[PDB]
Amino acid sequence: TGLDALISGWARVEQIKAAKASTGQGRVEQAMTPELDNGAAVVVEAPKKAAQPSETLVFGVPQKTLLLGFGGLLVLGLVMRGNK
Amino acid sequence: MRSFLNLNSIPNVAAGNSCSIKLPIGQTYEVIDLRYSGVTPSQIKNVRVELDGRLLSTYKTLNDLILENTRHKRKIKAGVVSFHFVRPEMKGVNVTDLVQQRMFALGTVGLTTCEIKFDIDEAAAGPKLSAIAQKSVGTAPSWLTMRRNFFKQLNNGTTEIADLPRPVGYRIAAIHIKAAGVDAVEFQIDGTKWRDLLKKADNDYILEQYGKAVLDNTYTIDFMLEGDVYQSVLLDQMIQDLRLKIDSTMDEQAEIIVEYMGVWSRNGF
Amino acid sequence: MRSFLNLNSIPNVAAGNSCSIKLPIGQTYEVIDLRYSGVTPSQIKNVRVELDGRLLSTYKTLNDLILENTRHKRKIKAGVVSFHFVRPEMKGVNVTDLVQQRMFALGTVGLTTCEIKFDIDEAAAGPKLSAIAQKSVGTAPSWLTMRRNFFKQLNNGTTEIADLPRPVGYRIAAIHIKAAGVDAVEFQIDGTKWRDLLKKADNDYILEQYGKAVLDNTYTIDFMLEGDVYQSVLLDQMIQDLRLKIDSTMDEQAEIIVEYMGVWSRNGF
Amino acid sequence: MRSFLNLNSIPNVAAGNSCSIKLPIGQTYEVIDLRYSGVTPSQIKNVRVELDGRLLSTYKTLNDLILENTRHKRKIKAGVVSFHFVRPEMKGVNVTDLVQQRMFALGTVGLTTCEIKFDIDEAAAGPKLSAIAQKSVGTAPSWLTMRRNFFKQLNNGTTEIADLPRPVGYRIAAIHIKAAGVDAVEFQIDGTKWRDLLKKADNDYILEQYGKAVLDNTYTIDFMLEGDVYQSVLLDQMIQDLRLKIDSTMDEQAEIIVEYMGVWSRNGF
Amino acid sequence: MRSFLNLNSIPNVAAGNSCSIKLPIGQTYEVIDLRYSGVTPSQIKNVRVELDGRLLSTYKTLNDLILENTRHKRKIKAGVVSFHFVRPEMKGVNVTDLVQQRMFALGTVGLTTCEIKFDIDEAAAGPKLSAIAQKSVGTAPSWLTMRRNFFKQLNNGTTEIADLPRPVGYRIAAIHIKAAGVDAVEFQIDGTKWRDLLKKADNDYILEQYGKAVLDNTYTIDFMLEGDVYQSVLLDQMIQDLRLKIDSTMDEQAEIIVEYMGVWSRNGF
Ligand SMILES: [Ca+2]
Ligand SMILES: [Ca+2]
Ligand SMILES: [Ca+2]
Ligand SMILES: [Ca+2]
Repeated sequence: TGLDALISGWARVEQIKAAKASTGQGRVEQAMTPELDNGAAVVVEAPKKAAQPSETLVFGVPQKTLLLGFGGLLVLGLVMRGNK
Repeated sequence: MRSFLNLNSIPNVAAGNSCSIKLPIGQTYEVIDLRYSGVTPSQIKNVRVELDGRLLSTYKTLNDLILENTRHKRKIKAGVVSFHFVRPEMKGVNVTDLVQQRMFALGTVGLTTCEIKFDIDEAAAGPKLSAIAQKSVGTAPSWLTMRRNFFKQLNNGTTEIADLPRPVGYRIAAIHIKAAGVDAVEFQIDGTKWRDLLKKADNDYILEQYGKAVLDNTYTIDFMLEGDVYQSVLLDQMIQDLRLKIDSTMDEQAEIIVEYMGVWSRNGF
Repeated sequence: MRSFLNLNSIPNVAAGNSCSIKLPIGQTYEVIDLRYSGVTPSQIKNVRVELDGRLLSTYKTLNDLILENTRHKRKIKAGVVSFHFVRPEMKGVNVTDLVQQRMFALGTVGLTTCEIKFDIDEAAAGPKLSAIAQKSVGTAPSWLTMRRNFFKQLNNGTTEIADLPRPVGYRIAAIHIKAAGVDAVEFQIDGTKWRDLLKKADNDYILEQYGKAVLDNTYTIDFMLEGDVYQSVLLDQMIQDLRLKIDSTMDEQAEIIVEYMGVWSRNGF
Repeated sequence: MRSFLNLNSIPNVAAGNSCSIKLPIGQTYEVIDLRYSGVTPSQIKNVRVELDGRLLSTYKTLNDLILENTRHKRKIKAGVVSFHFVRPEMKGVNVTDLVQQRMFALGTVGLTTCEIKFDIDEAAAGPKLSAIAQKSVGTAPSWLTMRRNFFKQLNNGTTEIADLPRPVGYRIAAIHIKAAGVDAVEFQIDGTKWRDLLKKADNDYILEQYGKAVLDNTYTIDFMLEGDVYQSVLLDQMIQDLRLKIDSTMDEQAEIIVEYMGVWSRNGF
Repeated sequence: MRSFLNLNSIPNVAAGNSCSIKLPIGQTYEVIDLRYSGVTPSQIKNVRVELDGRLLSTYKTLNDLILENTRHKRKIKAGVVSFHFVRPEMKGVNVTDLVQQRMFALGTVGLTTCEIKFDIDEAAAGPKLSAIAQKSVGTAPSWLTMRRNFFKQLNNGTTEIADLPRPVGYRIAAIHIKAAGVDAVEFQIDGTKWRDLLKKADNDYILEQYGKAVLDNTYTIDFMLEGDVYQSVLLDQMIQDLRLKIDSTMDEQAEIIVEYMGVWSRNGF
């Protein structure tokens, strides 16, 4: 977290509000907003990122699949030597 | 375009009653004009601005809000007192002045409740209160001013106050020492003397020098005299000492007003 | 089968003397009944339970042990004070209640020394102390309750205490704030508010709701109200912030009692 | 770890008003502490616990909730009344006591709305109500206690009540006959006399024998005296007759309270 | 589901008469509530619980049953005395508490006769006795409590009692020494001192410490203070000495009550 980097965000938050205020369509967008005491909130933690487990599995299966390819290409290469 | 609305009627406005100004969630409240009659500002006690049940700002009496506005030389009118969420004195450094001022507006997006509670004194002649709202497009609570109240005893000689809350990431716009016998004050952080032992007359001269009005029986330490938010005290975690050295001439209990600032949080200050 | 033994005579029991209850190693001590006369519980200062010379639990005075038992509504008798190692209020979740309670017994197997030191006040009329032990088969010290003492300054307003020891792998059964002007308290871990700013009257109601007795000038935060050990605070090696927000009305120094829990280690907490 | 929260402010608390305690969905509510003042428990009428708009439990007045807690000898405090969803008196047979008690907690997972509606009497002096929630990890509504109200005319002589709802798969924890002239009662299912014509004095003795408190002008038929849920009446689809034979001495209107139990279903009892 | 039945009328209830409560065989008797009037509990002498003609438990007078219940702090009501076969104080170690308590219930399956005989004193004013049974599904007699009576003379000084019956495979829950001048007692098995020479005040303190009530002119040696059946004395065959060392201050004859336990046998204790 950076306080100056946040404050910029709040300064830049006002710029996008100013973009709406300049145009007539920005005013009509805000027309539907009402005032009531009924809200549907959802405040909860959320996980981020994942590295190593999917990799190890997705390195095991293709390496074997490739190795089977080499074995097939080798026997095809070796059989062409027999036809010489 | 802004919208000026006549807020819903305040329920049960009577002497000795505990009323509240419940604000509808959805938009942003820049200013709230509270009209009063049949009661004095001092008769409107324990004013609290609450977001989701949590305290944001507190005023011992409505008169403190009148003094808050008077200090910045804002328009004062008898029979009306405004809640200036948007700070008109703000000046931008890397953004426009307008952006820096509006950034303090009371956004309600994501909020469950927005209230302005207060108690009407029993001596109130015939209390009559109404409110008008100057609103704008909805925004999260975000950057807000958090007025906090503290009571400390002062001696006749030197008094030091170093136990002021230091919420991490937050800032301090100003500190108001409400006492009648304060001669000089000194402010320091980690030994560093940011404010020398300045005599009241000298401190008050600098205040007025920046378009501010000196409040009676108050020693104001304005950290945003230029209107620059980045001149305010940044409550950095590594801070080990936030001290105030008060030179008084009387033995009394002072009301220390601290204007905090920071991004409002469901689980913050 | 348990064994009830009349512990050996306590050496040099006199006013102003520093005595100790040396426990024989080999078995398990579930409860230790200390009979006293010619002296007040408050006159028995600095009570320390030591295992191998290290501190396990500490009591400023023997009166704190009386209050500890009173809180759980345990049998209190004048002239006697018991050390309840086995926690009778424990309830099993995946094991029997008996197993969960006995799991706190003071096993001595592998120990070199087991002592209960204390100082007899000089004002003691004519101190007379004897002890009886309710023992059972020997076990390692294992899971034990570790009562720790902390002193912190409380302000009139809001005080925050976030520097409480967080021994890794250990748990916190409860926290007792000993102060006369505490109005409300809030407990949070990593921003998460596990205990909202609960008013004393409300907190005390929940305590009594679980068969507990409210102690005078004390704000108890019981994390094991149901008797379930898994409800206590698990001091995860990943917790970033363990904070306490105290709303006081007085400016005093509070004695914070923290009941820790964990498998005793020769080089541990 | 449990969480103690100060529920949001109850909207429009005034005499003659119809208020509601809207509970946020997501977690589990073990207990709800309702603080009241400026109004009597009897002045809080038609208390309804609704899940998804459907009725779960009903109380003619808040005083019936006070009596419900008093009967089990739960902690009673003036100015506060708790909603014990988790049944502290439960005892496990093939599971731990804790599991059997917590199994009654009000889980909200999958719910759209969880409300506690009630009406404030017009005579209410100056009603003031607030609520605190003792919550735990979220769970489906699942096994819940369903308090149902029934009114029947009792004769001077013998009266029989066999038209009590028998929701299939559900159970009956207890039946409370609220009348002032009931001498003896007999309970039978399919001719089988599970409860002989027991005199009030004899029935009340058994109740007290299990730590229960006898309620005034009430004949309680506790089917869970031991705390064992499997002792309650299992409403089998094959049951042909569920009868109650009441021997009264007065001609009056009795309020029959039936404590049902079962897995909550959006389209069930 | 349990069944509460009004037992058949007790035949020939009159002063100086020898009556009996013949229990119908087939089910399990958890508790038997005996209502009495026109006679004192002390006027109901020689109470014997017989299974198939063999003595199970014996009470010199019905007052001893009242004291037995009082000791465990069970609900006591004037005009009624209950026979608690199921032990409510039992706590499970590897089974639930409920299972450990119900295991003491009086099962009648396989029995030919189940009786509760007693003699009504001649001085009885106008004896009136009735009984109510709290029954459950039938089970064999199985694990039962066998209260036995013994009379031994005490000296003023030390008296040793080592001739107490030691039925093989059976256990001893407790021993009650009924004498007015007992100062301290010591219990040992094969030289091993399981209970040091504990002073009455110290022994009584431990008893109360476990929710028990101290009986007048009685020194109770509770081997099941925790409610754990496996803490009781196991009368192992290889036992060579079961001794009791009583320190009295009077020369009198004491009534020694021994609460035995074991699986009931047609040809056992
Ligand atoms: Ca803002
Ligand atoms: Ca242990
Ligand atoms: Ca449930
Ligand atoms: Ca049995």
